[PDB]
Amino acid sequence: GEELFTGVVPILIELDGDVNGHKFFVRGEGEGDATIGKLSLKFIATTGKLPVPWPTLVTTLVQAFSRYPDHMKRHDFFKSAMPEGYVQERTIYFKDDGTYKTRAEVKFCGDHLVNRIELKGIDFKEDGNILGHKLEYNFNSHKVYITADKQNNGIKANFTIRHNVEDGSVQLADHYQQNTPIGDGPVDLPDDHYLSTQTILSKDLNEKRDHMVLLEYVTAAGIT
Amino acid sequence: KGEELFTGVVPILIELDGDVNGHKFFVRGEGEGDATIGKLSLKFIATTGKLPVPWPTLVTTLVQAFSRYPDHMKRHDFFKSAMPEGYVQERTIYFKDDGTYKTRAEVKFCGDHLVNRIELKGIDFKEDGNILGHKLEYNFNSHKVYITADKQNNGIKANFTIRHNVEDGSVQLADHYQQNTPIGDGPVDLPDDHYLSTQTILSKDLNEKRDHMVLLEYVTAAGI
Ligand SMILES: [Cu+2]
Repeated sequence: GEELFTGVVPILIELDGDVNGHKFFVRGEGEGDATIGKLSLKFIATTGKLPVPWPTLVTTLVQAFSRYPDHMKRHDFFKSAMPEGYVQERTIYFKDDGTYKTRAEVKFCGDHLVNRIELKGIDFKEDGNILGHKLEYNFNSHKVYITADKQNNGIKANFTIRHNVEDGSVQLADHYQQNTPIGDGPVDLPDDHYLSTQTILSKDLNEKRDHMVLLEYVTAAGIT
Repeated sequence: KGEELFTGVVPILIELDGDVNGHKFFVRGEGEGDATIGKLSLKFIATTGKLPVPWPTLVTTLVQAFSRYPDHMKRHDFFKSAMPEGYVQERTIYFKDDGTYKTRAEVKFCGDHLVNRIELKGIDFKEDGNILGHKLEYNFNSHKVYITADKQNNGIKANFTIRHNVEDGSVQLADHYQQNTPIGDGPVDLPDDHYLSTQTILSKDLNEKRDHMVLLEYVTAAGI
């Protein structure tokens, strides 16, 4: 399973979104290198201008590419579920605003890792930080706390994303995560640990479509 | 589940590994199929730079499972009956007074996605012919695909001639010889004689810098 990740893996991502009735579709393509915990991806909104800020979509848009140091290999649920993959479900509570509910299927199809997701958002304020497009185009570093979920043969994750707002304030998004293996087969169930993340967002200056270029480094830690 | 996999909209992921007269290329397609209305909506990207052949010559190669079979013809839908394990689709395409394509594809589900992964080999094409010379119009005519059962090989065969408009007003013919065999083993539907009637419309994405083809297609089965 971790065998599928010894080198560079091409990635396809597709997000079917609905936020307060506003419908959008995003496609991403690029590559992940789990030996160094690196993701390089470009996303396009194929439906025109997004109704939500790009940074609110970052956590939704493949943690199998986290670098798990050698002494932590037995704790890497994400890779062990491959190639059949895992379902990743989240509820994201934007503080003083609406919620995202996401379901994604992450698997291999031949040589590509594929992440297909539907996202539904409700209860957002039309003049809030999200529909009012008031979030800075950057992304902070976080700790994704992972715990085993033996009942469901998977894992759970909890973490709070901090979104910088244009006026200097911070928009919190509380993430509640569950992953379940898709196929029957042994999976690694981890002890408590976290993923430490870093993300940098840029633009293609010759790209006229609404888009986000992303580079991300992730390392598992919290086990000495 | 056979036809049951096609009651809604189904995401598609196609891949074509091609070699024509030694000129190598790779095409990746994504989009959606809706077999209830016989609709295909796809976008193709040549990842290897400009194609050495015209896009319209690749159209038939790049999922007849999304053909609309009317209720009273459902018993003759081989393509859906082989799902999710899928079928191998092999073709020989004879371009009159020119070279030949030989193709082999596996069409199957990968989770939620219908996947069409193809190898194409082209030989004996003329340097200043309509194909290598890029003399074909960017469009696609409507055809009838005649399907017949193939008892021994537990599959089907199909025969038809594609008509490619040439820039000078002439017409380039391409005789298709097709065989489909199920991958699983794996009870399937062997149809009476009938046909697929097709319409295809080809377009461009004005913001896409890579060589590409946007495709919309309607196909309905008839003859019974
Ligand atoms: Cu897809």
